[PDB]
Amino acid sequence: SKSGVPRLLTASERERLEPFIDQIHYSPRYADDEYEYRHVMLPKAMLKAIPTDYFNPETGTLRILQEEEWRGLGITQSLGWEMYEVHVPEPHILLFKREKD
Amino acid sequence: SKSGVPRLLTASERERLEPFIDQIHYSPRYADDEYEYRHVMLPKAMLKAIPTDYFNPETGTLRILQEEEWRGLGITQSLGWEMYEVHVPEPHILLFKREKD
Repeated sequence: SKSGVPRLLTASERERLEPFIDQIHYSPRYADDEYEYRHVMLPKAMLKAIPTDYFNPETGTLRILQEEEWRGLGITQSLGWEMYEVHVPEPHILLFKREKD
Repeated sequence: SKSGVPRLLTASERERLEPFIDQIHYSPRYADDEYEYRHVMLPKAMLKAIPTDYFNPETGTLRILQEEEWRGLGITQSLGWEMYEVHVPEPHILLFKREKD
């Protein structure tokens, strides 16, 4: 399997994101025992302006970006945050659950 | 949006699943505060024998099956289990987390 290499945006690429930056939404933080979480919602129009190599072709979503990469997109947050993704099981794996009594 | 209707397998459809039934793997159960969980792994060859209307075309995975539907596929478990799916965020939503100190 071959995967994309992390890469910083060029001046022209970054300039293209300007009209969307002020429209980025940051959710309030929520947490569990050992982690804090939050999600960032980009305007849908912004995705068409992001370089294709920033996307995972298999998932259709953005690949896990390193800090320099997401900050480079115009996403601003405090320190410590790391991007993560939900992992969906392959089609041959089924998930079940039942209430405990 | 239009979605698939639950539907039981016909005699011929069910007969086609026979060579795979004994190869289905059931994971041990794990749990949290209010739920028990487990995952079932079907042999990959079995997916090609399952009716196309049992799949979600948007996800590529099986749609949430009702009890009669999954038991009808040859999946045998005790009582209480309900099929569930992981929900992946749309491409414009990014997830972040950081360790609490």
